[PDB]
Amino acid sequence: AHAFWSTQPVPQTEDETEKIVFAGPMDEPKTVADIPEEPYPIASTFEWWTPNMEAADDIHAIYELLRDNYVEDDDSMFRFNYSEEFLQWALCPPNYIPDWHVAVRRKADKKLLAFIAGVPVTLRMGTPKYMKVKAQEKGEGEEAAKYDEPRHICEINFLCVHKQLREKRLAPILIKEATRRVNRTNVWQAVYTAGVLLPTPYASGQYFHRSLNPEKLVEIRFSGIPAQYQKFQNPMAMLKRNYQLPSAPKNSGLREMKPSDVPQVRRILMNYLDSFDVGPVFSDAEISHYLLPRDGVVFTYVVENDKKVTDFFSFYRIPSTVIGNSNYNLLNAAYVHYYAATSIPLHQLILDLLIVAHSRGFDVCNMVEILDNRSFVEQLKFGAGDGHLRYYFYNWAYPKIKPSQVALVML
Ligand SMILES: CCCCCCCCCCCCCC(=O)SCCNC(=O)CCNC(=O)[C@H](O)C(C)(C)COP(=O)(O)OP(=O)(O)OC[C@H]1O[C@@H](n2cnc3c(N)ncnc32)[C@H](O)[C@@H]1OP(=O)(O)O
Ligand SMILES: CN(C)CCCN(C)c1nc(N(C)CCC#N)c2cc(Br)ccc2n1
Ligand SMILES: [Mg+2]
Repeated sequence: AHAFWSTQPVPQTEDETEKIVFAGPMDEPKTVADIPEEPYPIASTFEWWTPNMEAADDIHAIYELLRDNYVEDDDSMFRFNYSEEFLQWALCPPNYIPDWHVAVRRKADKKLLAFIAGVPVTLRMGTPKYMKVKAQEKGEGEEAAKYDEPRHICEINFLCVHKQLREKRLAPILIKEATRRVNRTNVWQAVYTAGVLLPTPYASGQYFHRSLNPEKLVEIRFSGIPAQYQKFQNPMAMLKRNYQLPSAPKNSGLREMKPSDVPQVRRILMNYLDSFDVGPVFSDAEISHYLLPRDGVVFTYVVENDKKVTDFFSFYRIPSTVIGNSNYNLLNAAYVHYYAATSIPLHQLILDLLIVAHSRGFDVCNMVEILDNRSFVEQLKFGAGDGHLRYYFYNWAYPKIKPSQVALVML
């Protein structure tokens, strides 16, 4: 059924995944010397292009390709509209490898036709705790801990083929070439997410949304007035009331993160994340890049009390093109990013996120049920969306885990 994925070092069935007990690579070890130096063959009318992320023009070209040809909902109502500033932020973290950004251009006119992006990530991806002590019960502890140390791997995002070139087996070629460029740097694993089911996810989480400006959401049919709201008249008055938030944060001590916060944010994030089976490890430089506030892009607040950062939350902005619609062109969504609470209940920290998101003009807050995201769903009036984010490894055998054991937020 899978002409491409069947040729690949990923688990091939849900069973394979359910059986696995130890984290480890699938393929036998190779060396950089084993990997072809020459790019993978491509039709003579196309050429491989490595965009420059330091070039506004290259970013612009990538932006346009994604604006018109990237992820849409199942009903072709909405298409994500990642901004140019967002892409520069996502695509160029500290110590990024320019080579891992892989594009196909039409030779004739240099039109961008397809793209895929790899970024470095340090990831804890050793045997999960629930399989690890079961390994102890069976006297298999060292095997279970072989790959406990954080690995410097590749995170894949932004795979996109132009609508005109779809279903011509171009995506497999992109994946092959990306794999090559990554292998050539002595990296053998990748982590990636998708909304579609491919072979074979190690975890899957539902999406959740929290209406911030329900009038607009209903105008654009992101939301339908639930059947039940029509037992009164003015069900848009009641809906508004339902989703109403304060104008100002409730937690004193709440302010924007600043550069001097970096070491303390790092400490408390790392302590929180380390309790999860799969999760990133960040340098100070990475904490700076991913969490310092950045206009239109990422928004980060700390609770400091007595010159001490005790809690933080972050969200990032991804608008979507509303595909028709006379009244509206854009849906303004806040996504829950990294956070940590140590002095207050998480539901109280995240309410403040919602309050801030709302004040600054976001229409909705979204998230996946990873981290401790489930704890605040009901109180904060999140509802489960359609579809799921599926988490995958390339070349890494890994047991099925619950989404609540995953600490890697994907952009
Ligand atoms: C060590 C380093 C390793 C580095 C690489 C790690 C792996 C990277 C993995 C990529 C992670 C990306 C993570 C994200 O960015 S997820 C976001 C993906 N982007 C979109 O959904 C945007 C709109 N869609 C498109 O642009 C295209 O429809 C795409 C490009 C998705 C497929 O193009 P197209 O529709 O023109 O089809 P084709 O004829 O070229 O090819 C058909 C083959 O493609 C397989 N397919 C379909 N969708 C996906 C998908 N989302 N991930 C992986 N594979 C996918 C499919 O099963 C089939 O293979 P097989 O079933 O025949 O075997
Ligand atoms: C962590 N994260 C979901 C980032 C993804 C942002 N995007 C593009 C996104 N994607 C979504 N999907 C792919 C759902 C399709 C399935 N299965 C998505 C789905 C919903 Br529902 C709400 C927000 C979303 N936002
Ligand atoms: Mg294709």
